Amino acid sequence: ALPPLANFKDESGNEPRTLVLVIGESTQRGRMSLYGYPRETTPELDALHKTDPNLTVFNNVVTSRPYTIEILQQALTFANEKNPDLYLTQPSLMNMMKQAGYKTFWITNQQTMTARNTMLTVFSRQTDKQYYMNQQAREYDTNVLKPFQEVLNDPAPKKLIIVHLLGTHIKYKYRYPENQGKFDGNTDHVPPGLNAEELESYNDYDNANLYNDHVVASLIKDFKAANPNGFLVYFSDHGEEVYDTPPHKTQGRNEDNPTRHMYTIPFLLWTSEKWQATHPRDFSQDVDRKYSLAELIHTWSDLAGLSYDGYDPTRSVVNPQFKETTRWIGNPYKKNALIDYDTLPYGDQVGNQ
Ligand code: NA
Repeated sequence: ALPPLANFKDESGNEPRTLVLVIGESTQRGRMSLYGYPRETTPELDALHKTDPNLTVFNNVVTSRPYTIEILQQALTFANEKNPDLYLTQPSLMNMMKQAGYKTFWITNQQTMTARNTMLTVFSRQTDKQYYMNQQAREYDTNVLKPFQEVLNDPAPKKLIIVHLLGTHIKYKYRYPENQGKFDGNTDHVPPGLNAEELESYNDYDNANLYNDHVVASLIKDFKAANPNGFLVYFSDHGEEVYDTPPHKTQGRNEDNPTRHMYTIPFLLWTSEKWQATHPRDFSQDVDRKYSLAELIHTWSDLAGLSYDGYDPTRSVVNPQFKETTRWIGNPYKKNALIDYDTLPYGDQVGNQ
């Protein structure tokens, strides 16, 4: 029902390309070894970072809200903390890619109620083809690998593939097979004072991070094996507090009682050899920019070569005109409840910038 973006231009040429957006779940930045966590929770992404120069790891990206649909309404559209309702009145990322001539796909391991009017159902239905892999629980994110490959074989020249993961969502133990609890009973690098149940939950979160590492690295590896022209962006919708913050008694997500570990997120960009060769771009000076996921659509636009009325290059984290703005958190529907993420304590801790 919304009109297309005005003065729409695509400067990325007309060669076929495949662009991938991997939406993880409840994965914070501070529990991945890729970001300095002393437990080896992400070995495959670490090795990929060591061996592949086209993997760009962003170190200072946070989400704006710690609830899935509440953040995705901002990340996937032009809405943000100051204007949270723009997802109703302006196009989404998927709409934008359709206007650019892409065939769009939604692959998900999250239980979607297709017969019901949920906001996630609407977003996934904004694409040309959907793969609902979890419609009924032990359904692991590797479920997405088979349809992903299938979509890679789809003959459309320009393709957008969205992969929605369960990631490290509660309950953590159910995110990975029972025989893959590498950190079960381990007490190294554990905060003090946990009881048996809290300790088991902590180690469960690290195990879920291990499996999520395997899944994301597998997506990148299979994508690369297709020898594609394009790139893949991986981000988590939000983090998750798992006894990280002193006094180490809190587990979960609470917007009105925020901690940094609820808001820090991984943010990775893998660029294929063909795309890097055809679209030369240096990201090495962008990796430490302080950025909020709420403006993702501009970064994506920048990466896709798209410009239009409403495009803001200064809010793209890969743009030379990038200008840091306040990384707002807090409920945007309460009266003047927005606060600067930087004001939260314990910002000096590893992975908690
Ligand atoms: Na937005």
